[PDB]
Amino acid sequence: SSSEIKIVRDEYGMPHIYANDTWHLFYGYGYVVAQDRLFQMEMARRSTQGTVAEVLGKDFVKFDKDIRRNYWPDAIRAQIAALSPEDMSILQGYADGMNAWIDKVNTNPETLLPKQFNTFGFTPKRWEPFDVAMIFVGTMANRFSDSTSEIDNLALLTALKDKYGVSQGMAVFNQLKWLVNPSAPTTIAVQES
Amino acid sequence: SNMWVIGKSKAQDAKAIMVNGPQFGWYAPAYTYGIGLHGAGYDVTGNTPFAYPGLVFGHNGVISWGSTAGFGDDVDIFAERLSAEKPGYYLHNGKWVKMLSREETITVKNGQAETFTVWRTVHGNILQTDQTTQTAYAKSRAWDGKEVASLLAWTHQMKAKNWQEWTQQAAKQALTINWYYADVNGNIGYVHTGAYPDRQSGHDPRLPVPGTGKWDWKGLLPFEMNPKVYNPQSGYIANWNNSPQKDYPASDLFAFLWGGADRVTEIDRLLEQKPRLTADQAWDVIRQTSRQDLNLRLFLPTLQAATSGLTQSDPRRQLVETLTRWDGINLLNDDGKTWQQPGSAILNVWLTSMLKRTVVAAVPMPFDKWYSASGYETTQDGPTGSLNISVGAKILYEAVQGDKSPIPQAVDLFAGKPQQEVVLAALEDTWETLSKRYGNNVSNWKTPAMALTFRANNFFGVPQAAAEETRHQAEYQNRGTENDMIVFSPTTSDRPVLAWDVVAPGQSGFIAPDGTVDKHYEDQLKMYENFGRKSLWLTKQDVEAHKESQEVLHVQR
Ligand SMILES: [Ca+2]
Repeated sequence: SSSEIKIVRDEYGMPHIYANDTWHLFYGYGYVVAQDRLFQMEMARRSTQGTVAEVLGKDFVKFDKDIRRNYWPDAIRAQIAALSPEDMSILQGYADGMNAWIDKVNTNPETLLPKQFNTFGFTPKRWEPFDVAMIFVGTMANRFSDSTSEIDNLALLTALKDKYGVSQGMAVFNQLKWLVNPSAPTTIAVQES
Repeated sequence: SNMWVIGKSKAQDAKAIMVNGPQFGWYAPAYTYGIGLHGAGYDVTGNTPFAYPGLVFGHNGVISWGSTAGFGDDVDIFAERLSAEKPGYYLHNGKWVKMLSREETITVKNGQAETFTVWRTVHGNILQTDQTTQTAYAKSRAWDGKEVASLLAWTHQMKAKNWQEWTQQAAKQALTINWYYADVNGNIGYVHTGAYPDRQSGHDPRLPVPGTGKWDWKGLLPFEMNPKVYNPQSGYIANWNNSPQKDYPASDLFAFLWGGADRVTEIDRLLEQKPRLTADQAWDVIRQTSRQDLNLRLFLPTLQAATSGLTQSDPRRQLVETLTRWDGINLLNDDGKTWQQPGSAILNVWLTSMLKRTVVAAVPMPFDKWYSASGYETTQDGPTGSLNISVGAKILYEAVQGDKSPIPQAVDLFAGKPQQEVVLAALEDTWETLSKRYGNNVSNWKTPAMALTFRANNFFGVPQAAAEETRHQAEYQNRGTENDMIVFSPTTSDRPVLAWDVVAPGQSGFIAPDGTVDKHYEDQLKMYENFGRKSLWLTKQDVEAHKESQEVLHVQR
């Protein structure tokens, strides 16, 4: 069946999803993630959207403001809105899957609620495709592809010009923060390109 | 984050071997998530950070893939021109253009709520403003508006069956990331992926540009420009966040450089050493590189030359002889707390002293603090990520190369003194410092080993577990957060593919309301520590053969 989602866990607990379509396949994935890592995922959702001070307090206000200032939510929603129905299924499947398991947890919290929700004094909320996309955007795009120190480099360069004069300041800048160094060990051999 | 891919000509008893060690810090519950997906065109196994829809590490029975951070320059800062009068406007292509703005309310548990405004221009969100210059800085990313497409390219690549299909997906990944390929036929490939700006002539990408119009990127460079190799003449692909190719410019971070001193050399040395490598030998490079001191190799020749005319009773000569006798591999003593050899402690003190006399001295305060680190960092919990060669140390390496270095030495870092004299003075400092704490008998120096901590707070500094959930490993290992190995066409099996991984502490982070920990909460922790690994299953018969449970759902959209 097309309605059927079979979940097989191995000897390490690693889940394997058997499904006939995209929505059913990602639903399965979402469901086991909510089983295994709900508190982690929930905290990762608040970290990536700047909503930590709500449940954690005063100490996270600066964190929250810094997260929010580094993105444009509306630009993310517009990319979601432009997806094709097959692409959209992946994200919707996933959020739906998770929600399925959050509903059981919130229905029977005496046995299903992750201990840490009790510790931290809050409960899980339902997810939407925007939430799933923000997990990737916030921890892959902002962690490993958002690197610059250009304003700081300019400050440094200004200090070198005040020390060695204009031309000399610039040549020292190139000794400390060169653009390229032709002796750097490379992944692709020079014969290749 | 390291990777080594071994092709047909270098592989022994297989056609292709892929070993990946993505380095993201050590966390509890695991940074990555193990998952197999069978249906709707997908047939994959692997693990991936934060259970993203697409698997960063894994295989589909035909091809295997992996990644390492790219570090290309894909972000530039635009100095936006504001008017004192007419506010929330900026000058662009001779017109006063209005900024996008949004108000935000920060709700606070047990405190007052707080609201602020976020501003945006054609160039990107505003970072900071200087109302004295009447300048605002907008951060411009080459991947702005391709965030969602990057995620989907990472998902659709799981279905590729060849290089041709695989690179069609690589072309849509817009973040600065290295992508790696291996297949059942022994083919191996590499792509430095990402969206890179087509800059205006004379644009120095290390420093801000005016955002008034003339400095605006021309667009993005085509994918034909992205460094890539397919079936390299060497028979292998190695990376440890080093330069992809000759003359490729790195990130503009002051603290990031691609120079002659690079930790990828440690991997190359080992892969060139044996004509062919088996899977166990390929796995084994994780153990060696985990334990290797990164500075030994770079500065031993320098220290040897400087102490060559010294007497045996000279303590500064003694210290160099200790290092000469050492292979650079750190091993714990029986006590589980100290290192067998004092080499790393010696190099750490020496290098700090050398930096203070050379690089630090040439830079004005407080920019001098950027170059003073030796790269031996740590606290009680050990390093937060990988060990690398510090920026100061890469700059000092070029200086000690003299004229063999391609980097023009505008200021002589040795400030008119012969090199040997600065080296010997730093060695005297080393001896004075270390002898004071450990005594004069270098042979009984019991130096502190670095440790490993699986942190309860995620990389942002936000709790993702209770504080008590924090795990500790005695030996610090400079390796992946997870390690995965894929072996194509073993001669050893009937199976066309073999794959292994380790996801510590475990698969599950579940703790029941009563304090009952899942069965799979920490069953991979000891395996991690002793360089062990678990089998990754793909086919139905393997999955069936190893099943521990089944759950069937009947759902309709
Ligand atoms: Ca830049």
